[PDB]
Amino acid sequence: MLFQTSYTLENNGSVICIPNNGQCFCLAWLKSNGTNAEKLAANILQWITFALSALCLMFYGYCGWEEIYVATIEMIKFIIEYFHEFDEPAVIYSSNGNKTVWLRYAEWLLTCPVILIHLSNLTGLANDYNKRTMGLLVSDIGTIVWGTTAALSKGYVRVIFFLMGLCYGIYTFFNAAKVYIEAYHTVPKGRCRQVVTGMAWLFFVSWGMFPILFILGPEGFGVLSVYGSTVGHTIIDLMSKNCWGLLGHYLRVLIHEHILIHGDIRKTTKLNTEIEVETLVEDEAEAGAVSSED
Amino acid sequence: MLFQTSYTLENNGSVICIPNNGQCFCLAWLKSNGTNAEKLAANILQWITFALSALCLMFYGYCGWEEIYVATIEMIKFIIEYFHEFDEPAVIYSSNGNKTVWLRYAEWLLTCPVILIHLSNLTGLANDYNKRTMGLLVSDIGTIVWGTTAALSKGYVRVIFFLMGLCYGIYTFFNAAKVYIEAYHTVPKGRCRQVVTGMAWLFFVSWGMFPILFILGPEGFGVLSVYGSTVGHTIIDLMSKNCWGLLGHYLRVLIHEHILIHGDIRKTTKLNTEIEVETLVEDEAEAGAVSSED
Ligand SMILES: CCCCCCCC/C=C/CCCCCCCC(=O)OC[C@H](O)CO
Ligand SMILES: CCCCCCCC/C=C/CCCCCCCC(=O)OC[C@H](O)CO
Ligand SMILES: *C/C=C(C)/C=C/C=C(C)/C=C/C1=C(C)CCCC1(C)C
Ligand SMILES: *C/C=C(C)/C=C/C=C(C)/C=C/C1=C(C)CCCC1(C)C
Repeated sequence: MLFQTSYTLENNGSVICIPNNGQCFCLAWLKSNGTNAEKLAANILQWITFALSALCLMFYGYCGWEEIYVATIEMIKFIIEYFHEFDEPAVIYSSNGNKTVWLRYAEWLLTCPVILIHLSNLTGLANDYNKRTMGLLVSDIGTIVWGTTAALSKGYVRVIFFLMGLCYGIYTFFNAAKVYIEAYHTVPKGRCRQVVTGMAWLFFVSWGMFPILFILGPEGFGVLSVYGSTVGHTIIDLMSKNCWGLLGHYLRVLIHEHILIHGDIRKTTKLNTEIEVETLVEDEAEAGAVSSED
Repeated sequence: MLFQTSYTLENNGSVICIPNNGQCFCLAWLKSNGTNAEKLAANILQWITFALSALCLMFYGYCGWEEIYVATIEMIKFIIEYFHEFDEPAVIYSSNGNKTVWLRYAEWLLTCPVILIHLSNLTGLANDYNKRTMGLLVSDIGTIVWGTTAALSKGYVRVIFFLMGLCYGIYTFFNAAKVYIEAYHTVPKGRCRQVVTGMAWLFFVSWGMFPILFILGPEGFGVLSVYGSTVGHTIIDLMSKNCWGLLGHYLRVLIHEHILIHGDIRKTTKLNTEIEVETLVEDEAEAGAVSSED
């Protein structure tokens, strides 16, 4: 540690004395991060993630910028974890006694908006983004900022900022859901609709797990230890980023093959909220005005 | 303060003893935030900003969501400053001795992307955003994340993260410049082109001042004190947000009046990098294919 770890209790445990060496001191910081079993598990999941993220980068290496940016950051993340995981400021040890994993929240700020940009162009064919895309990004940034602030805070201040994060988060989840519904009815009828369905399940489950891990972790009720929280977070990271990004590359190849073999043939379908989506079709026998009541 | 402020030096200044009351302690945290003159100046500029931001909200209150979101956050910001400016986590007092103004960086994360979204639709007429818009947002988020990490860090770690912020920042500034060039040649020939020119000056000067205030502040070489840094930051805040947002509302009204009186009549002008922009014109005697060599 690069904070004070050696001290003496004096006067029946009522006074703590430390070397006057310029280092900060706090008992709360010295609480254990967890068991050796938790530590072993965390280093394994990290290695798996560093390696798999590096494989994904090379694999994608065989437009497309979103999968690479996230996979690059995940890799960079491990080297910092690997060398300085518990060094400030990968973990912030603050005057109120909290341990805040800035690396995680910073990583979310780097990667989550890019995932949402990817989500807004699942097929990869669009060159533009609507107004709703922008709201998705702004709501998500706020979620992380409130969540980070909550983690840095204590008591009632933590609770309030968490709840604003929850309000921002619901708005994010709701609009993400809207995007996936449009995407499902946009992509061709076969395999493309299977992949999109898989991504929705992956997305809502993995992203939905995050507020839960927060509540359980040191940032909430301290059920999970620091290592415990790391293991959980790396799991849902693999889901939310690596696996989801894999599917996204796969989905985009499938969309590309469809347009190469069949060309870009569109049919307008309307979904009655009442939304309209231009579905990709396979042959020119369809170019009509189809609908679908929900 | 809610950290330890009372201590005794023992053994010829080599041992510090504190009450064992659970509070964290560090000498670095107790350094003064600055002179009383600096404090007075900071409270004045904050009040000016709280009031003026509230005026802007009501004033805009007489599409348009970007001016309100930023002005709302600025207002909320002051109430937190007003009640808990130097309470954790508005300022983070970390184990490495740094004081990091999380409120500022968090505020930047909330407001700067929205300013850039506004910038990407200065006229307010567009319903879509290109790929380049998305890069603008992603580069800017990275800047803040690296800058925040640099502020939280020390020594060579601070320097590296600052430089990545600088690389991200240049990419942001460059693309912002691209947007303003397109915007200038898009808006009508008269007053609209004056306002856009004003915004470019405001934008690059106020945003450009931020890395400079960083280098001078406690986050860098400690030339400026904490209060000193606050005063500077509130000034360029008024420029980057309040004044710029004012012009943006004004610019959008002017664009709206043009389309109401004259309708939406466009002419394609091409700018030889070679870029094409559809300029708004006043009468149907222009609908041609004009160009302009740079
Ligand atoms: C994400 C979109 C779908 C929403 C589903 C969300 C997942 C579960 C959240 C649940 C209830 C909120 C719980 C609020 C309590 C949190 C307060 C806290 O963290 O505890 C602080 C306290 O000071 C320490 O003792
Ligand atoms: C923003 C786009 C246009 C670019 C214009 C930028 C404005 C000026 C930046 C300049 C040089 C960079 C200076 C790099 C030195 C910073 C390192 C530092 O902060 O000092 C840490 C040290 O450890 C404490 O003693
Ligand atoms: C790669 C990392 C990802 C996809 C992280 C996602 C994180 C979230 C969806 C976090 C959500 C939260 C809330 C819904 C409420 C406030 C607490 C948070 C930040 C954990
Ligand atoms: C309302 C707040 C605004 C507009 C803040 C803008 C901040 C910046 C443009 C900061 C830029 C930085 C760099 C260019 C390099 C790294 C250090 C920063 C974060 C100060």
